[PDB]
Amino acid sequence: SLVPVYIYSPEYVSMCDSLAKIPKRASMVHSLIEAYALHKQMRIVKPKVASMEEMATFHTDAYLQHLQKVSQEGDDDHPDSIEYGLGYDCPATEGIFDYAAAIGGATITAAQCLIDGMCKVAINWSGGWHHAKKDEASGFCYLNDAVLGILRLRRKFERILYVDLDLHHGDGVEDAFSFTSKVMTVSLHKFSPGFFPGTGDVSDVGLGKGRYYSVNVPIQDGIQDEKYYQICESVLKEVYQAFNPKAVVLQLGADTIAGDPMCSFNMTPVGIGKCLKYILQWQLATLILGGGGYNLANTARCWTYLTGVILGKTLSSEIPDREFFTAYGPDYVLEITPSCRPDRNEPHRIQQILNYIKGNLKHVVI
Ligand SMILES: CN(C)c1ccc(C(=O)NCCCCCCC(=O)NO)cc1
Ligand SMILES: [K+]
Ligand SMILES: [K+]
Ligand SMILES: [Zn+2]
Repeated sequence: SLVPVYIYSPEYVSMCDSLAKIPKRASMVHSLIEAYALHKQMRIVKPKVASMEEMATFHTDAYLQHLQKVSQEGDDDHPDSIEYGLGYDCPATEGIFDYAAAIGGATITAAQCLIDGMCKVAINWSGGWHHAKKDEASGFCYLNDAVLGILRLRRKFERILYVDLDLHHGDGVEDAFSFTSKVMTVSLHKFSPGFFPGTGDVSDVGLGKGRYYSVNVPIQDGIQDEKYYQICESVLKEVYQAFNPKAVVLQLGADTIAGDPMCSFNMTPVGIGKCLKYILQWQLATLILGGGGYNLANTARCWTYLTGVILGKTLSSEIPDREFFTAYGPDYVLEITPSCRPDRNEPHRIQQILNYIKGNLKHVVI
């Protein structure tokens, strides 16, 4: 068990390609990975589809059955749907229940691989839908696969660390485990008035027995690789020493990358890659997930690069993908150049945030 598990099948990718907000992204991601032949260095595992019972380990039957109902024909005019979070952000597209069950099952399959000791790293680039609530779709997320995966991992591993490097706050995962000390959630994210989903200030630390077992790092526009890694490393260092996790779930949404229409952070995959490396050197069972990422070519660039990092491989700069070659224009290279725009993060504020978190984590004692 030294070779990473790569969750993939043509049917799975085809289903993931059907998501309204990210059409064909799953195909572009796999295609680039395939073109670099990285899948040949991984153990390819076909994802099982999640059963109703498996999904009900987190979601309520009422939500699941409603989702299943409107999905059968794609009824986007059902009275109850709005209260279930279906609407503009999360349309009731036809087959959405099967799509959600596939993504959920994929993450669960990855978790099962980790449990069975088939690998130390399992990857589901089409997972990471961190906004989904117990009975509410949210932020393009219909099912919280990350939560399902964490719950599966808990069958074998005592403490789970969830690290969320998406541009957005991993609120759905944080909320799901807000009450417990057995799962710690760490989220680095943009935090600004009005910016979705609005939660996750540094003062948000969890509830009850879960107090101080939620960690949030509010960040402003324009952050680049060096500063981001400095922040991420300091937080993760403190978290690791205090929490001593037995397994890790890592969400690597590429909407932080320069050129993403979200136009907030100014990162390159190299910076995120450094964070990933730091986590990998803990040598723990690690479940790798995707997430946001709306510059499709750049998202493919990012996750392909990260797959290379996981494999310890250095990748050729020239894009080898023929099928989607034109999408990588005009320069057709793997590297991504940061935009020209200011880092809005004041060093004093960042330091305040870091100090606050360090104070919070002192309460965390295993
Ligand atoms: C240009 N256009 C049609 C839109 C632009 C922005 C949104 C939006 O922010 N919606 C709120 C939901 C955002 C979910 C973000 C998901 C994510 O990346 N999570 O990590 C909607 C439409
Ligand atoms: K995040
Ligand atoms: K927690
Ligand atoms: Zn996001």
